[PDB]
Amino acid sequence: ISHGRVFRRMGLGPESRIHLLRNLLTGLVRHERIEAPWARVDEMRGYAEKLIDYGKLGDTNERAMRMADFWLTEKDLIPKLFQVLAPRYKDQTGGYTRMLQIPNRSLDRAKMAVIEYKGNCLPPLPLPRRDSHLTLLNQLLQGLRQDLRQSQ
Amino acid sequence: TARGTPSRFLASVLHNGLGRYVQQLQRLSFSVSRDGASSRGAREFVEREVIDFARRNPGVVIYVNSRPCCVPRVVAEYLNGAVREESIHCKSVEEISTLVQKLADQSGLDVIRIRKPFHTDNPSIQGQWHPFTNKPTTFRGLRPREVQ
Amino acid sequence: TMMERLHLFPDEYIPEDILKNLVEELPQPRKIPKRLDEYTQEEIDAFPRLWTPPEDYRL
Amino acid sequence: GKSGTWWDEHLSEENVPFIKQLVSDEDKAQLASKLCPLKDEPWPIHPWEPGSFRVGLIALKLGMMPLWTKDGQKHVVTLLQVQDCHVLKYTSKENCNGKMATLSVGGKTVSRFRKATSILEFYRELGLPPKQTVKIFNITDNAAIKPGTPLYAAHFRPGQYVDVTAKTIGKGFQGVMKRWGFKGQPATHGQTKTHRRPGAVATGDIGRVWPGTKMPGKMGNIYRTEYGLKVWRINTKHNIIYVNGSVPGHKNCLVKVKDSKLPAYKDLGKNLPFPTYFPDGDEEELPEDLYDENVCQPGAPSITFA
Amino acid sequence: AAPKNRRTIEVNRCRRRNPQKLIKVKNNIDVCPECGHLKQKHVLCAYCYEKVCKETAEIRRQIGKQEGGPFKAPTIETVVLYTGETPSEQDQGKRIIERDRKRPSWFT
RNA sequence: ACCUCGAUGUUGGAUCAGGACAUCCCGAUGGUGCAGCCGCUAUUAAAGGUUCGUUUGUUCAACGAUUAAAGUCCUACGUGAUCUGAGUUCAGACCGGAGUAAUCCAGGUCGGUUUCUAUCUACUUUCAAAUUCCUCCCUGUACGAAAGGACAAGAGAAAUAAGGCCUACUUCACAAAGCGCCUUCCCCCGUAAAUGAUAUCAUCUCAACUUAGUAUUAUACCCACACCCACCCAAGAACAGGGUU
RNA sequence: UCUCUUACUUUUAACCAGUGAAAUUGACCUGCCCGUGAAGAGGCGGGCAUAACACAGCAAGACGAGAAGACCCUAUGGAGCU
RNA sequence: ACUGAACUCCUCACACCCAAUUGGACCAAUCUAUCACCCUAUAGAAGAACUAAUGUUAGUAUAAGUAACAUGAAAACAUUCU
RNA sequence: GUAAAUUUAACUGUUAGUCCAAAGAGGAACAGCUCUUUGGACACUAGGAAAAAACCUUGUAGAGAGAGUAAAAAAUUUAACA
RNA sequence: GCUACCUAAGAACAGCUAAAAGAGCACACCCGUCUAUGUAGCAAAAUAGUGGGAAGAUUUAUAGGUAGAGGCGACAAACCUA
Ligand SMILES: *O=P([O])([O])[C][P@@]([O])(OP([O])(=O)O[C][C]1O[C](N2[C]=NC3=C2N=C([N])[N]C3=O)[C]([O])[C]1[O])=O*
Ligand SMILES: [Mg+2]
Ligand SMILES: [Mg+2]
Ligand SMILES: [Mg+2]
Ligand SMILES: [Mg+2]
Ligand SMILES: [Mg+2]
Ligand SMILES: [Mg+2]
Ligand SMILES: [Mg+2]
Ligand SMILES: [Mg+2]
Ligand SMILES: [Mg+2]
Ligand SMILES: [Mg+2]
Ligand SMILES: [Mg+2]
Ligand SMILES: [Mg+2]
Ligand SMILES: [Mg+2]
Ligand SMILES: [Mg+2]
Ligand SMILES: [Mg+2]
Ligand SMILES: [Mg+2]
Ligand SMILES: [Mg+2]
Ligand SMILES: [Mg+2]
Ligand SMILES: [Mg+2]
Ligand SMILES: [Mg+2]
Ligand SMILES: [Mg+2]
Ligand SMILES: [Mg+2]
Ligand SMILES: [Mg+2]
Ligand SMILES: [Mg+2]
Ligand SMILES: [Mg+2]
Ligand SMILES: [Mg+2]
Ligand SMILES: [Mg+2]
Ligand SMILES: [Mg+2]
Ligand SMILES: [Mg+2]
Ligand SMILES: [Mg+2]
Ligand SMILES: [Mg+2]
Ligand SMILES: [Mg+2]
Ligand SMILES: [Mg+2]
Ligand SMILES: [Mg+2]
Ligand SMILES: [Mg+2]
Ligand SMILES: [Mg+2]
Ligand SMILES: [Mg+2]
Ligand SMILES: [Mg+2]
Ligand SMILES: [Zn+2]
Repeated sequence: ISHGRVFRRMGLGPESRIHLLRNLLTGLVRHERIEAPWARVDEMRGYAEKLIDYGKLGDTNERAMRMADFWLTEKDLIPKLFQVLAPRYKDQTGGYTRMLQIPNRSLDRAKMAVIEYKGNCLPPLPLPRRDSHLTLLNQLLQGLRQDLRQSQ
Repeated sequence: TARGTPSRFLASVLHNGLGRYVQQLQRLSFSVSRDGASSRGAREFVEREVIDFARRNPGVVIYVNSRPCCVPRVVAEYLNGAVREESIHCKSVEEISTLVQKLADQSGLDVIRIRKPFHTDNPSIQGQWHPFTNKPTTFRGLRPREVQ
Repeated sequence: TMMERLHLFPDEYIPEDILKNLVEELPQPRKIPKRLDEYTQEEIDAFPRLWTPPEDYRL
Repeated sequence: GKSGTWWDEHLSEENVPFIKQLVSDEDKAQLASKLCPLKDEPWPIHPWEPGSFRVGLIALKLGMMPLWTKDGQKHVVTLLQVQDCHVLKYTSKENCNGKMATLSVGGKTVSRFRKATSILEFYRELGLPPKQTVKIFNITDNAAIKPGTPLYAAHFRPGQYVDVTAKTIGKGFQGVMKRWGFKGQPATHGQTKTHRRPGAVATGDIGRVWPGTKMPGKMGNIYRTEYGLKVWRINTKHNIIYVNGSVPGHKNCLVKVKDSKLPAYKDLGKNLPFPTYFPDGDEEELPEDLYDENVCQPGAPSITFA
Repeated sequence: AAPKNRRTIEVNRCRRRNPQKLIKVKNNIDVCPECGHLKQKHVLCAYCYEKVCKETAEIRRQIGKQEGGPFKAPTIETVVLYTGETPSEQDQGKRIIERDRKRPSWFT
């Protein structure tokens, strides 16, 4: 019975779960794009968004600095987070950490995924685009939209 | 056992006794050995009885091949196409005469389970039973619990 | 399957298709021994009175 | 072979908010069209006879709350809210079993994009947005209501007894100690791998176990009915019922609420709105809260005994 | 506990060949709009993802050349350039990684 | 000594109980050397229940505190591929005795390995119609000579059991739970009485018949044939189920 | 330990991907009640039940599986000891 | 009055339903003597016939695709982190 | 009426038996209990008493889609009195 | 070459209290009281916790000797290559 029970059990305990997510997050802050199994990037995405919120709280805040000092295990990513990542999202509120499924790992056949921070000077992912407006169904719905626009 | 072998219905081949009876045997192909003790009874059969057998029922064509064989045989062919091959290996003269006489008598249908030994082709004369035989009719054909 | 071919009804009502299929109401086994009020007074005149009661008796 | 599809697969980038706005506006107008049933063409309203049974509702269990009475005792209530209730279809007395006529009643509104085609045809013929759950109420045919009418929470009155029935909370494949309340074996006095087992399941002569045997298995996803729950208070603005005690099922599920069937509450329906409360012809709008005469109201002189 | 009798091939064929154990046909599959290499819906195409990961690998190798050793990780945005392709004025302070190729016609 | 020694595991105890009534209690009646409260005996009734502790390994047995009651018996003296080995079925040893001795005791005592991954049958929510005690009134009445002391009707509180729940308390915390809270509705047949023949009285009737007398021909749930890549879920082993406006 | 159990973690467990055993097996298309029977029946008699098939549990039965009973008796079978 | 056997009758042919044991008529494979020459004959001979000994060896099934068994994370596959 | 009996030669095998009717002994005028005697049945086919060794009918062997037969189905319902 | 005993020449025993010590707590080491897992297991005797000894009748590295009607034995009829 796990009704209303968030937070998957990942490693060999609670602390090993925090360390697994910490290593995945440090790899994300350094390389800005990661592929890992799907459950792990789901948990780490939920952590990455609030890490960007702590980075956007400011540099002189001691609590945000403590959190960035814990969660970033390489200590050069703390100036990067407070001076590149947080100024990049100065306008946005919460839409970052785009996550998409990639097919399967070769050996053990796991569900893998890719998350990336937006901005991202890397080449873009082959995102699936919503269907174009000139198709048959959308031109019919555009005719319907224009007709009920002129009727009003 | 009868579930493990095929079965046929009792039948004539081409309605034999209705018009004229016809001998249902076509051929007898004999293969006997000149030297060889296994064909001694058949050797004596070809000596003494096959001439009278050929004169007896002339519908049958008889061939004697006289071939080196360790087991002599007789092949009996019937009118409907069937081929029955029997071995006369180390038999008497009386046993071979009995065998060729029994092959001469029977017809070419299969010797399997023969399944209801009568073949009436119009079994009923007064009219076959249906549930409205032996039942009386009622006025204007009214059913039970009818009104008009 | 033979019980699927059995159609049983508790009253005088039988549905219309089943009444349209019917042949041959079979006779009944028992004779229904015909209670006394249905005795068609000529039959009571047929049967003899078996004994003379005393005239001073009450019933 | 044909592949699967959904509603917004082939829609453009600009057509998805338009279709959401269009269908949301349409079923909002459809819910607002059925607002005055008494002015459309209502079926004939009858007075209450003593052998009568009226329709119920479908509510959504919000949560629980304490509730005090004038003697000082504390009772707990479950707040059932009647979100969007509508009579759907009526089946007469000779058409179901020859015993009692039935009425269908629909639950809260859900999306058209996630129902079967025949269900959408049924609601399109009826004229309502599709409902999540549909319950069948046995009524007598002098209490029949027109299909497409709204049922409200002032259908019930404070001081009455209802019977609520919903799917209980499912607890999965549960072992025999949590399911049937069995005892286990003791813990440490020598026991080898037998701390929560069922033990013996039959006798030795029988050579089988009976069909009624209690074993582990899936526990708790089954319809149960809570009988004889008093309704303390009715809120008319948000359409909330306050039944007494607990109600089977998790919060925000849909429960089926109808008046009690216990013999003690056989014919207490003479003072209840009978066909159903119609908020049009009442000629007097109800207060925001209808209280039983025992409950301490929130505006109260803070009771002092004597 | 031990088996009391050998399960025959009839009972075994009835068990191991029913539709609960057979492989289910899937129909999520269509051609990718670019490169036509048969992706699955809700899944990124492996050919296009292989393209992007090869180019990302070469960009990361050039970054690792420009950063010297480890623990360097600059405090400026980066941006990549191909042959030709003078730096824009808006990419002034940004780090410039130029490898050697034409700019591919999906990375704009 | 009839199956079983190419192995039917043995006593008690734990869990789970099924059944029979020759009934311990709750129900209803006949009689009494039944004035009342307790009682004795007989008929009917198995839907429900039948406690916690000290000693002995004990089933038996003694004792303490209770209760409406702490019932008998069968189920391989129920159930060890669910559990314990406390004694009881070895190898070590001590005491008393028998025996020259080895060794022994239906004599006592300390210690003494409990192996199995479920192939087949059966089964794995039957959706629901609960019982019992106690307090007040009656009443300090009926009853007796006094002590003593009831039925019936009514009201209220509880305990157990079944099904659910998280608003308070508690283990705990975007959940699960109890130590916590809510709900819980029909009988049961042995007799006691009118009219009246066989038998002009009388007689309750394996005479025709009339009452206490039958709860049920009970009502509540549950009952929409196909959008389904994918996401989420108070739904869930997989599958299945609900939402995606 | 218990009255009286409850919550969380790991291993275990279920699904997916790879490799991949062992005891056991007369044949089985392998149901229930009563009775019978080499005396305790899934295969016999009388009744009842009955579309096929996966997956996870439980251990009432198959007088369940391993060890030609280790207890009792026999053998003009052995051996140790006095 | 009918039904009711391997008893009896009816058409045909008849050696053709007991444990241990005994008597008898045949008979496949193999070698040898002489025949035979698409596989047989008359005699002599014997390592001369396997639905069964928890029989021996080898092959493959059932249990079973079951029990069980693995690789700390990202990445430039330089390196970094727990 | 019948057709077998006695003797000679040469051998193996059975000689750890059950139930029924009757005359008995032991036990409880108990046991599917133990031991003798007389007879039958079984360890040999078939039909019947429900399935059934021992109870009844019946034996000498096959084909038949003919017939006559043997044994072969348990019946009872009851207390008035001058 | 395991084990019972003996011979030759060796090695080890942190720290504290040291009453002087086949003394006390306690490491390394030797042994295996109790519990739990495991029972075709990691293991034909293990693992985890809990334990006794740990300056001595201690433990142990090497080589040699005592062998079956026997060797050896702080007598368990104990050990002598599972
Ligand atoms: O000497 P004593 O041992 O006390 C006998 P005493 O006292 O009897 P008394 O007067 O105490 O009466 C005893 C009960 O009788 C009741 N009583 C008296 N008068 C009436 C009643 N009860 C009635 N119901 N109605 C009357 O008229 C008293 O209440 C008392 O309880 O003389
Ligand atoms: Mg894991
Ligand atoms: Mg417990
Ligand atoms: Mg153990
Ligand atoms: Mg345990
Ligand atoms: Mg005997
Ligand atoms: Mg035995
Ligand atoms: Mg055996
Ligand atoms: Mg009784
Ligand atoms: Mg027992
Ligand atoms: Mg058992
Ligand atoms: Mg000990
Ligand atoms: Mg065991
Ligand atoms: Mg079986
Ligand atoms: Mg008094
Ligand atoms: Mg039986
Ligand atoms: Mg069997
Ligand atoms: Mg066994
Ligand atoms: Mg033996
Ligand atoms: Mg002897
Ligand atoms: Mg001897
Ligand atoms: Mg000897
Ligand atoms: Mg000797
Ligand atoms: Mg006959
Ligand atoms: Mg005869
Ligand atoms: Mg040989
Ligand atoms: Mg041989
Ligand atoms: Mg062979
Ligand atoms: Mg064996
Ligand atoms: Mg063999
Ligand atoms: Mg697998
Ligand atoms: Mg298995
Ligand atoms: Mg596993
Ligand atoms: Mg590892
Ligand atoms: Mg006897
Ligand atoms: Mg010392
Ligand atoms: Mg010490
Ligand atoms: Mg020693
Ligand atoms: Mg000794
Ligand atoms: Zn592609």
